[PDB]
Amino acid sequence: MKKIPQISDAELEVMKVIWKHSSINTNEVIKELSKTSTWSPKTIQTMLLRLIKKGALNHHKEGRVFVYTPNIDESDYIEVKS
Repeated sequence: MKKIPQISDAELEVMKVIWKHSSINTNEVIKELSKTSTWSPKTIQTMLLRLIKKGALNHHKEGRVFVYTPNIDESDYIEVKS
């Protein structure tokens, strides 16, 4: 459910990348993150899942890939007990 993003630097990298885009789709996201930091796709899926679960990133299912719309922007990485 919506929670303030309890973000680790590793997740912050994906936030940072994503915030440069209007949104981004899964393929492009995995590719971009893999290129910038060679983590297993599972890692990316986990990060995405976290951000989705926490209501940090909302997404839209574009048939096969899911497009990520940042729910947070103003609250640029503020870990408060919430």
